[PDB]
Amino acid sequence: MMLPKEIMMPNDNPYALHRVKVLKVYSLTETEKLFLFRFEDPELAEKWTFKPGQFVQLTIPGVGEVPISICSSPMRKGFFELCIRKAGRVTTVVHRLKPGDTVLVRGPYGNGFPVDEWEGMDLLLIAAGLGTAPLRSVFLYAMDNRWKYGNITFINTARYGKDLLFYKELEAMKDLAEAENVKIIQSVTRDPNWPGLKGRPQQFIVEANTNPKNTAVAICGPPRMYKSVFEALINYGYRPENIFVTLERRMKCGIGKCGHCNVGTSTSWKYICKDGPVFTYFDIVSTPGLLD
Amino acid sequence: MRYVKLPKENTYEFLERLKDWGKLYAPVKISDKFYDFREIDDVRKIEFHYNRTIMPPKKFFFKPREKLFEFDISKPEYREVIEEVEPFIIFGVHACDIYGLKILDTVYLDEFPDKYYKVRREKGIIIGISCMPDEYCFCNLRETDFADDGFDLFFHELPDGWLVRVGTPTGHRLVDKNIKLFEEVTDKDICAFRDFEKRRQQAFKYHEDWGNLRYLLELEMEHPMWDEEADKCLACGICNTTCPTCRCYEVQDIVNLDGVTGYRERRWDSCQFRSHGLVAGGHNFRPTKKDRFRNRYLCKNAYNEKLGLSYCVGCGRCTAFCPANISFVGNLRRILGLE
Amino acid sequence: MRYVKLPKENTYEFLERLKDWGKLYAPVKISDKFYDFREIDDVRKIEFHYNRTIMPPKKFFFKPREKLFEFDISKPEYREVIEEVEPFIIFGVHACDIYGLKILDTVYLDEFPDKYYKVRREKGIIIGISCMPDEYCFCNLRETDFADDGFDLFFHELPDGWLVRVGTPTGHRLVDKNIKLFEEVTDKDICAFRDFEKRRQQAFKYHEDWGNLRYLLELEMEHPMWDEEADKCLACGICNTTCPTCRCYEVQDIVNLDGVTGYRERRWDSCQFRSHGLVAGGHNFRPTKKDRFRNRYLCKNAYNEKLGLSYCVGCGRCTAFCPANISFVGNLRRILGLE
Amino acid sequence: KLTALEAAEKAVGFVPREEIQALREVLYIGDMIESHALHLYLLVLPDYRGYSSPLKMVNEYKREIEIALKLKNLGTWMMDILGSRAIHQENAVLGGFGKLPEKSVLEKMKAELREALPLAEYTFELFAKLEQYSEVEGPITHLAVKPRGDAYGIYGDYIKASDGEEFPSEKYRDYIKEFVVEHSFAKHSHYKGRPFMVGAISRVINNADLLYGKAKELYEANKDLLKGTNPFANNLAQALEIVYFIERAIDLLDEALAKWPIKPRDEVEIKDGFGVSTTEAPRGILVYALKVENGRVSYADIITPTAFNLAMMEEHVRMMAEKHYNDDPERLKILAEMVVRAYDPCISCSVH
Amino acid sequence: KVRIGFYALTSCYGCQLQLAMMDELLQLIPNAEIVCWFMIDRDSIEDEKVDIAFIEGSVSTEEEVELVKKIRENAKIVVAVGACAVQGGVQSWSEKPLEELWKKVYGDAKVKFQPKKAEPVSKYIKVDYNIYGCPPEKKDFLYALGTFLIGSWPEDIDYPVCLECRLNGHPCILLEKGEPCLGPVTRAGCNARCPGFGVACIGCRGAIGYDVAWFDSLAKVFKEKGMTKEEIIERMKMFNGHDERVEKMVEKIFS
Ligand SMILES: Cc1cc2nc3c(=O)[nH]c(=O)nc-3n(C[C@H](O)[C@H](O)[C@H](O)COP(=O)(O)OP(=O)(O)OC[C@H]3O[C@@H](n4cnc5c(N)ncnc54)[C@H](O)[C@@H]3O)c2cc1C
Ligand SMILES: NC(=O)c1ccc[n+]([C@@H]2O[C@H](COP(=O)([O-])OP(=O)(O)OC[C@H]3O[C@@H](n4cnc5c(N)ncnc54)[C@H](OP(=O)(O)O)[C@@H]3O)[C@@H](O)[C@H]2O)c1
Ligand code: NFU
Ligand code: SF4
Ligand code: SF4
Ligand code: SF4
Ligand code: SF4
Ligand code: SF4
Ligand code: SF4
Ligand code: SF4
Ligand code: SF4
Ligand code: SF4
Ligand code: SF4
Ligand code: SF4
Ligand code: FES
Ligand SMILES: [Mg+2]
Repeated sequence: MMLPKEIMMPNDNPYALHRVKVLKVYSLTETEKLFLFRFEDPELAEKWTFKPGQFVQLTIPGVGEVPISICSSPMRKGFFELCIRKAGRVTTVVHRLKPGDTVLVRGPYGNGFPVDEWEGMDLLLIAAGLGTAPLRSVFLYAMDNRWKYGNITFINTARYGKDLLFYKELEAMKDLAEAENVKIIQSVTRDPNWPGLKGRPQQFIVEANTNPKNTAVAICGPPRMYKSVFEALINYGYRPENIFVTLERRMKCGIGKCGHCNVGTSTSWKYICKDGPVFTYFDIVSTPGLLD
Repeated sequence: MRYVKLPKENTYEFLERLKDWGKLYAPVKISDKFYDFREIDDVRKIEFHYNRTIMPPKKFFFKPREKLFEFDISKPEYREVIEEVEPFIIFGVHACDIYGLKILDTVYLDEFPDKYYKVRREKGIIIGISCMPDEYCFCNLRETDFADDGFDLFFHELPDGWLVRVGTPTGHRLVDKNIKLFEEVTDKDICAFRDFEKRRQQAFKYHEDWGNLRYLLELEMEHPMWDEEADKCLACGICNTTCPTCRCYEVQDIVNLDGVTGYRERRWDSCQFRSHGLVAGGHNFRPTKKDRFRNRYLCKNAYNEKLGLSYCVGCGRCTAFCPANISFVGNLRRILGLE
Repeated sequence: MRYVKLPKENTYEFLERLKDWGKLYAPVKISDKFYDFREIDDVRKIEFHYNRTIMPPKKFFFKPREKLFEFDISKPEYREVIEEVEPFIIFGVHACDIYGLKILDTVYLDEFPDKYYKVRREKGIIIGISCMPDEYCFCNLRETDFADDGFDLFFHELPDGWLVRVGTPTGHRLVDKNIKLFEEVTDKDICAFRDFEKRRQQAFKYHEDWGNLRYLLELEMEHPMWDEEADKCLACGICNTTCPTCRCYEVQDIVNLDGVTGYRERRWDSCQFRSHGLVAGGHNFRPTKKDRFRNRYLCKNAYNEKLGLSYCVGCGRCTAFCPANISFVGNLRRILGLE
Repeated sequence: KLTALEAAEKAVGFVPREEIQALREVLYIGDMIESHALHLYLLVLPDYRGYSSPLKMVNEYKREIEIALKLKNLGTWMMDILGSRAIHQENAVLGGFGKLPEKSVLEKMKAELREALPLAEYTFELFAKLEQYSEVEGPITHLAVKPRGDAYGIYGDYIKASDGEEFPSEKYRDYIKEFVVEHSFAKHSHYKGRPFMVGAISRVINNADLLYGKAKELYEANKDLLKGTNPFANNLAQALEIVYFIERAIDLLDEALAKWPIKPRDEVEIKDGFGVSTTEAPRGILVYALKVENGRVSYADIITPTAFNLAMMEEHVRMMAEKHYNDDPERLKILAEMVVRAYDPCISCSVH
Repeated sequence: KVRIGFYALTSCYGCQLQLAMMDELLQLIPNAEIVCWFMIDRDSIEDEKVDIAFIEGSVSTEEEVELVKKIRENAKIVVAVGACAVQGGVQSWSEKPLEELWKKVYGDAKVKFQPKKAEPVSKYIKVDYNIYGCPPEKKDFLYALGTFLIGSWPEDIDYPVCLECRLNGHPCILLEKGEPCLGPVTRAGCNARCPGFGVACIGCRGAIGYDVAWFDSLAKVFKEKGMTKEEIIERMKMFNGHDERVEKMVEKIFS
């Protein structure tokens, strides 16, 4: 968002960090934990609002900072949630955080999904692997604002059945969601012994309950699945002007100075922290190299 | 615009008077062939006719190695390390370096203004000087040869003195405080300025139009030239650490030996290094040396929306200071088919 | 960027398909030697190889004569005259005219957006075309020869068809709706594009750098050239009324014969006319013809902060359409001392 | 580094300028200050003060550790300014230095040496208060270098002995024999068939009359302790040498500043030759014999002070152990270790 | 308290001396418990359980291979300190076999102790982290010890000395005098000491890992300035004598 004096401090320092406390730790998968945070400043906690799809810079003191997307809805005011996978140094230190500990956060950064201009149209969310958390934010924003959006579909896929993000929440939500114009599809790709569904999301796009001409599509996951998902969506009649995807590059600041999250070419040179992380379909089509 | 003439015998007196405003940084000779911006104690050390500096003028605002925060790990607290910056004068800035400073201002004085950059940018007085082209200078191709703004005083070379352009109120104050040393510009000095401009335009090595360079670079990303020139590359990053318009930095948190205190550090980075694109899990978005080598060309030839220029200004530091004798302009002209 | 190719035998079919998106405006021949942007009913009338139009492309957004308001003098009320602007396609815009449209966008959409300009600018699709310069074109000196953005489709001339650049989602939709008529770009088409760019660069009359033109104009406002060229001037204003980047308009309130109703009208204005700088009491801030003649040069050579280029794009309309045979570029080069 | 530079310059037939030699002597004095202060305060002080580690002596003997750190930092800072670093100096090139510091840095170095002279005095007093064990009293053959010039120093062309005779540096292997024992990777040395000692105490005994200043005053006062018979006088001799070398470094800095500005390095062309340089290390005589053939090293011979001292160490540990025979094993171990540490042994230089 | 043990293989003790001469080492005593460090401590036990083991020196004795296997058994983290432990040091400059060197130095005599050619510690055990230099910088020790005390680990360096050389504004010796500077392939952290003193880098900190040390480009640059192949190979193998990349990469450019 455009929060003043709390996103850049009264000292006008964009690198200034806010003190937050971890209240709940929940292990989703083996290398995955869901963290519930709140700002130790009550006014800052009550004033901090974000957009679905935006990210924050989580500074573990003495180790470094990492960019994490927000998975909770912005209308759950006071608290925000982060889902973090153990990939290396900083995340190894993060996974040792027990409730009641204090960590530093600045944000929110980037542009989220344009959920304000998605008013009065269907929602199709396609989440692969770790991309469920930003789409969890979008999904919970849609569920809190159900009267605004039409039929919504949530496709969540993972390599194994134990690596599905928010499997318990989405499985518990499926009842009364099927009656509330919400369809949840959860599938695995490399697990042929999984009792549930199997296959890639492009197989389950046909099983969606969304009107193809009036649907907003949000895709999050590895860059390699994007081309196949684009082919499937274009074949079924989803308009290319409504397809949105998220990309990841190396980030050190999140404000546009370190120059590490660069994509594109000399014709269209862009930065993830300033021009994304949400990109449109035509941006992905025009310049190669944004995928893989 | 206000035009004043500084006679040849009052130049050193004016430079001495510039020390009353603050610290004076002017180009001096650090080795037999290399220059740099160093602090002035003796005014006779200033080299008015130099080609380029071993370090760009961005080192005064975008410092090469800077301490951002000091922290206590117990009671998590990051305290910003900003000192009171006193006014200083950067003398001898070429027009290409002035445009590079403007480009870096667009990068670092954006919607999130960098406090460390802005504090030092406020207190800096940029006095520009004229120059004669070298074999490595192509600022005419990038349109950074004549500066419009971004300075306070600009010194133009005349046979019998200098011509001073005043662009800001700070330059007006500098001229009006030492008005005893300045004179009035006649038609003869204007004619001499015109002659110097003609000679400067004649002294450039290349005279070409590079409008379609970005699109040809996009269309020719699978050229054999990239492999050929990347096999020569040392991955030393001098082309980025000496580039005036390179924004990249690397951050590191250093913990003191007590385990409680420490600091966060910021240093210049290069895209030629392996870890510039490493994204954890082993994936590098520029995994080969050819990829990083081409990424530098793509980044430098990109278009700056706020200014209308490329991020490359044309100083030739990447070509002159390359230890592997790799020509940036030569490879760009290979892409354009002009060789 | 998308680099689709249009074969030579599908060009007229694609132009016919463009009429499904709205009204098509393309350059046609109005006289033996003059062109203009006119509405297309027969597609064979489009002249793909033309030099310039008698009227700039700004007439579709900054209309030559427009009715702003209608009013009732009793119970004073001014009602805006805004009509529903249906989408239209402007085909054949040269790169200089695209840059001129960008400059006029900066003028008319900066802080108080012009509603009349904006409602027509948002509904216009700018399809650009390549060109071969003639003796009057100096768009390479003003750096408006190759377009970066501001278009949806750009047609590049090939011996066996066209090369199409897609820079907007609207151009993406235009290409994807008629993808049957388009093909894939090979290395041969890229080589042909490179050859055409080399030939276009070789076809320009002047190859000079004009960095210090503004400062030389400022220093030489008392030149005999101004008197000798103003004595030729007819004060007909064609150089302003046929200039793509001229913002000036004159307003007038016309009262109907009932004495109660009326309208407020807007038309293109020229600084060469007496009343452009005339204030009450008889004081004109450009009182002599020489003053207005010099003011046009000063205004056109000024620097645009938002874009980074001059307000003159280099189309040559002021030189080609001057009935008194006054050369704009010739006078500018005389100011620079290049004559 | 400096002995190798001396050997290489002798081999290639090059003579350094006087100011460059003075700056090299200042760097060598910095090495001697650091090594002697480090030895005295962190290796032979804790076993005299009843500890097992200098890190356990932070609260009780605070002032002693503070002066230790100040002396060590002075030596380290001299080496950082002149050489590239305190360990493995890189600024010392063939024919001079790669880059010499500014004049104000040399003035600051002189001021810090002046400030550190009282610390050297306190160190000498503290180590004079200690004890020389009488179990190791015996006649010692002391070998030391004859200084070049007319002052106590490190560079020399002749090697003196307590027996009175003196031989040229290049003729060292005619009088010193290197033999390999079956219990150590080092070569023991013999002088006329008998073990001998090199070090600070040998330096004092051989070249005492060349001292000048507070060092000569302290030596004349405490000559009774500095008898060339007890190996435990080596620590006190090291303290006396610190006292001398601070003033010597001040004087050398004055000599160098008399000839400012100084060109950092002379162009040396590598002709063939054979150079032997015997400079006096903090622990004794260092012999470097290098033969150069077509810009390359063809023959290298290094004899280090600890290799010289090992045979005398064995003999004196034998007499100490026979004096403290059949006692408690811990007491014998600690006293034998103190005898060994009196020789400031560098085992690394023994094997080289 | 973190249990730290410093062990000495065949070394000059430069790394232990560098750690001992730091004034910040006094801050390590209240936060860490030093188990084995014979240079400063006398009550140190060799066979004890240590949280972090710092190993100095090359493996030039069979008893040293037994010691390093014991250390790997007894340590949760094994850190190799210095060029001797990381890449064999300058002792691995010569490729001549052990018996030739032994005959040249010690003659035909017996010592009863078994030596071996200098090899890095990584050949006999698994070193989790490395500290580079000869001796390593005080900043490297500070960063490593502090990150270990916080529970993290140091970041490996994959950038050359040229980065710190260009941050400090040092004149480039390779561009001016044509000197054989190994800086473009040597790991940073020394703040460009030798190029700042007018000397050329000899690569004490070691060549960059992760296969991004370009000896072929540097060999071509040296070849343009008139150096034979063997001179370049010896220069690069001064501290990188156990590197298999150097010979292949130089012979590629000289073929
Ligand atoms: C917009 C965005 C949203 C993200 N959202 C999530 C999320 O919801 N959950 C989650 O588990 N992870 C997320 N990540 C990835 C997360 O940032 C990385 O897992 C983390 O930065 C790597 O930590 P590490 O300890 O492995 O660092 P190391 O591998 O040790 O590397 C150190 C530095 O590398 C950088 N880095 C490494 N990988 C990445 C990366 N993928 N993106 C950016 N910087 C990187 C960081 O600056 C980090 O400090 C997101 C990344 C981006 C760019
Ligand atoms: N957090 C966010 O909101 C967000 C947003 C954007 C990006 N991301 C990034 O996206 C990644 C998430 O994915 P992940 O790394 O966890 O993936 P992964 O599980 O390791 O592999 C991709 C998964 O998608 C399946 N898949 C489906 N269609 C595919 C196709 N066409 N090509 C390839 N795989 C396809 C794969 O099947 P196979 O195993 O058979 O290939 C596998 O199950 C993370 O890097 C995450 O940070 C996250
Ligand atoms: N002093 C001393 Fe050394 Ni480490 C011995 N033996 C070499 O000079
Ligand atoms: S300066 Fe030359 S050798 Fe070094 S990284 Fe740049 S292109 Fe490669
Ligand atoms: S990406 Fe490379 S060229 Fe671009 S600013 Fe960063 S370091 Fe410079
Ligand atoms: S790319 Fe080269 S010429 Fe361009 S600004 Fe950077 S250093 Fe200068
Ligand atoms: S690039 Fe242009 S402005 Fe810069 S030093 Fe060279 S000639 Fe002067
Ligand atoms: S077109 Fe020519 S004659 Fe007419 S007003 Fe312009 S300059 Fe004068
Ligand atoms: S002042 Fe004259 S030249 Fe300038 S915009 Fe107005 S009419 Fe055009
Ligand atoms: S001044 Fe003349 S050449 Fe320039 S834009 Fe106007 S009409 Fe075209
Ligand atoms: S000025 Fe340039 S772009 Fe415009 S018509 Fe002439 S050649 Fe074409
Ligand atoms: S790495 Fe260097 S300083 Fe450390 S022990 Fe080996 S030779 Fe000595
Ligand atoms: S002197 Fe050596 S380390 Fe410094 S920039 Fe040149 S090659 Fe790199
Ligand atoms: S410049 Fe090279 S040799 Fe000198 S300290 Fe640094 S890494 Fe070691
Ligand atoms: S994260 Fe630094 S530029 Fe985007
Ligand atoms: Mg020997």
